[PDB]
Amino acid sequence: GFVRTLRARPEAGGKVPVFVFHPAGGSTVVYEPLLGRLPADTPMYGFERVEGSIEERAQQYVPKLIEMQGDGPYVLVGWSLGGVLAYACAIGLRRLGKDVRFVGLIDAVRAGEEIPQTKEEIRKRWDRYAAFAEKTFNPAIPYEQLEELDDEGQVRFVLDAVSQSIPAGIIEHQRTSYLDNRAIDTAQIQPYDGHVTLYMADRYHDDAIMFEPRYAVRQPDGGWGEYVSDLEVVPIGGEHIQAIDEPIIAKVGEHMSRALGQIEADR
Ligand SMILES: CNC(=O)c1c(-c2ccc(O)cc2)oc2ccc(O)c(CN3CCC4(COC4)C3)c12
Repeated sequence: GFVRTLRARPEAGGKVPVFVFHPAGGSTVVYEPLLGRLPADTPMYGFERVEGSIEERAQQYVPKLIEMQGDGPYVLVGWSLGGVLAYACAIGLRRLGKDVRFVGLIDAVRAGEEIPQTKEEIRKRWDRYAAFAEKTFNPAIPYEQLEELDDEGQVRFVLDAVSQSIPAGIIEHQRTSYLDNRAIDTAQIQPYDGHVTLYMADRYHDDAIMFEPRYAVRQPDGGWGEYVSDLEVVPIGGEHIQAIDEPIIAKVGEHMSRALGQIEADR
């Protein structure tokens, strides 16, 4: 289905599982370095890609989480897009009366300024892509047809226009890559009352920034303090893309190991 078993829990008993959520344009196999930095026999389950907006995706994850974990306790972790998803499932699980005891965001850092959900920003965004496209591959943007479509329809319209004038594999990967990245842009973040740990790097890469220049700035709280009162930030340095790999993940994992040991003590 959409759940990957990174390390199975025992048939009965054992430690609380860690649930990790896939990143944008990728799979939960990227949490394997983190797993090696966690306590021995920590179970870990990865939730992979499903369709919908952020809240509609959590409408599919939450019932599976409760099948696998019941009342709790819940430990939800995600890098890149995964962080938003883990947080979204923290809010869904809290409303159902579930015990969430750790939400771990690995550099799930919001744009320094809010991204407007407007028609003018649609036009600004498609002009930005258009200019890059003539550069890296050597016309009139039909704005009225694009402003009336969602992200999925926008992308289909633009691929169909190329066909009307590319191998299937390249297309499928960039379609999910782009859509997951827009899912981060468009996320409508809801307040959460539990404890959130945010592992914060220094900066997004110059590729991400060129796609949306408002990622050139990060607030100290990563954009989350308005929505979380019990917010902890762990500075890890480096770039967004290296927060998930060795050796920086060793710093993430040492911190998370202490949080999991405390959760195991209170059981
Ligand atoms: C190229 N980099 C990317 O991030 C993006 C890709 C894209 C397209 C095709 C691919 O194959 C791979 C990626 O589409 C996007 C659409 C909107 C957007 O605002 C961004 C910028 N991202 C949004 C959230 C972000 C901050 O944390 C990650 C950066 C992107």
